Amino acid sequence: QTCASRCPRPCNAGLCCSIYGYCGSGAAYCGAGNCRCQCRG
Repeated sequence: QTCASRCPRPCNAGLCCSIYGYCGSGAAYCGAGNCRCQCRG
């Protein structure tokens, strides 16, 4: 709901922020274009 607001470190290590407005993993959340933050590492 406010991940982008807590960027570039909205969540902890291991998870990535999805443009949809939610953290997660894999490509769905940490994919090229489908990630708002935590895409580089």
